[PDB]
Amino acid sequence: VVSIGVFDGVHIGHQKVLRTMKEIAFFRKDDSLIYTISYPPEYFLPDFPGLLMTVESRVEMLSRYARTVVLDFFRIKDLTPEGFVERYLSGVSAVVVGRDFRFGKNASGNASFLRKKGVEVYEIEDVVVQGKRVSSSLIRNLVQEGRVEEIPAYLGRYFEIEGIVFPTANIDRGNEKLVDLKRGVYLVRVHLPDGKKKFGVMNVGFRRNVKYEVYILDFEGDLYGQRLKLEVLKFMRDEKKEELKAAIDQDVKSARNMIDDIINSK
Amino acid sequence: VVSIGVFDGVHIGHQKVLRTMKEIAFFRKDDSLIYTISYPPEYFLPDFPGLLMTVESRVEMLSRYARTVVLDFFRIKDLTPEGFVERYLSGVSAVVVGRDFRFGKNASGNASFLRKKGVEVYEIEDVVVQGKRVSSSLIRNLVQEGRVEEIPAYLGRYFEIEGIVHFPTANIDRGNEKLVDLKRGVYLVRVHLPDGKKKFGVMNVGFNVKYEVYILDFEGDLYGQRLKLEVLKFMRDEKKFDSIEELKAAIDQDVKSARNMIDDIINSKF
Ligand SMILES: Cc1cc2nc3c(=O)[nH]c(=O)nc-3n(C[C@H](O)[C@H](O)[C@H](O)CO)c2cc1C
Ligand SMILES: Cc1cc2nc3c(=O)[nH]c(=O)nc-3n(C[C@H](O)[C@H](O)[C@H](O)CO)c2cc1C
Repeated sequence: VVSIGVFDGVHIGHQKVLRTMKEIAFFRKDDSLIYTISYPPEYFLPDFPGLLMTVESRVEMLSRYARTVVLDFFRIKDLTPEGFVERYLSGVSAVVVGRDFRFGKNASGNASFLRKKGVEVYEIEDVVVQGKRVSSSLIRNLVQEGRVEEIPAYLGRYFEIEGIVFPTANIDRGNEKLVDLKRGVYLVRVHLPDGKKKFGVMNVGFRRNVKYEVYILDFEGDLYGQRLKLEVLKFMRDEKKEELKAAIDQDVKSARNMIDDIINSK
Repeated sequence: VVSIGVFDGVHIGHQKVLRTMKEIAFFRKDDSLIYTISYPPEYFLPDFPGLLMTVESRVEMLSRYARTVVLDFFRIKDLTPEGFVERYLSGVSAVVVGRDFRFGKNASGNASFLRKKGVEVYEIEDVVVQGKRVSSSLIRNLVQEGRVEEIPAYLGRYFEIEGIVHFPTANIDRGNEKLVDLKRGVYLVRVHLPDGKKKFGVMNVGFNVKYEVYILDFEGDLYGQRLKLEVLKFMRDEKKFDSIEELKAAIDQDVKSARNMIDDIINSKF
């Protein structure tokens, strides 16, 4: 059995599709395969907010469920529905996909067409959270609106910023087109290498481009070439205008405060 | 520094004005304020196309530039120049306005007057695009001719239809404002849903005018929710059908051509 989609973020509505896949694969006495389409069609249009994560990170998470295969957008956008099935679904008796699933040139290949080729299609219904249908768009919009506290209910975890490298470690997220947080300051959990975990105050601001710098608390050292994973827990204050050190001393102050708060929350 | 105008549709000329206001504000180490005048006087005269957007939408955009305050045209068209300056410009060293700026009774208030009162007034040359000066009135003209593809060059983005949602098609209620009406017909639109989700759709302008949008690859109810539609391309002229089937045939057609153009757009990026 094969599930097919982009799965950017691998939010709870995706976890739905994938848990139903494994179930279905069990009662069909079949293997499990995840086909993750590298980029959605909108990824190319000018106003795309950007992906919640790199394709590589997404694959790491998808692989936690089943063998994962990346379908290259460039390699499949031009195929006809027939060609798609012939090249990617030979010997596949069933695919699991979200509602309104489409594929092939001009989105002419749908679940209906797949059935006409004798492939059973398990159309999974969207998961709704607080009257809203979970999705990458919705979650992508919160990231932009800096509404980070509101994310878990849709993503299954805190939105993350991942990359390399008062002082402040500048996070280079890579060359993928990733979504950007509302410019401003954030309270973040920092996963350093060696399982280490420290809190941090992260500022997000211009340089078009966006920059990610974090002041990690209770930690000197340098991560210059290392990779960091940041959990964006809370939005503190919007970006500002050299009394810098002042505010970036109260952010760090408010930080300890919220942190000691979480701690007493035994 | 202060910026003054109607700013219907905040086109690129309007944006030139607002950016100038911002540079001058950054320069003098002063704050910015935009006075948007609810309606142009032509709005209350015979045969006016209608705004490109509701004052509410306009203030939403302008607001992204700086503190914005709306001024009732009726509440200031009767003031005298002095009244207006006495009422809105105290302590203001500079005003930024477009061309042919006018205010007060018998449009006797102009940039000359404001200057005399000790306030510097930078008038901005209209922006020219393809040998035409950008202007709300021009853009309103494209809309009516259905020349939606040509608009971004001037407007600075696609023309939009916004409102409440009054096979499955969403009827859009634009509101009770006098909004310019698109040429009757079928259009390709980019639907901007409530969540944050973007879906293409096929819109129909038939017959006040009625706007309907068939959203592609989407299912659910939107009664009571807002929709923002980028009107991307005019596909075909509305037609009169003498057989209920010929219509569904065509509607079926439209989404078909829609999907081809949607693919074209995506592959054009390379
Ligand atoms: C916690 C924290 C908050 C910050 N907040 C801001 C800010 O509000 N505005 C700003 O211009 N720079 C801010 N910065 C500046 C940033 O570190 C860096 O010096 C600039 O981006 C360099 O152009 C902040 C840095 C930290 C560590
Ligand atoms: C894509 C699309 C195209 C349409 N084209 C027409 C048309 O050409 N002529 C017409 O009378 N109604 C047209 N309609 C109207 C619709 O089928 C129905 O008659 C009205 O909504 C009734 O108020 C269209 C609807 C859609 C979604």
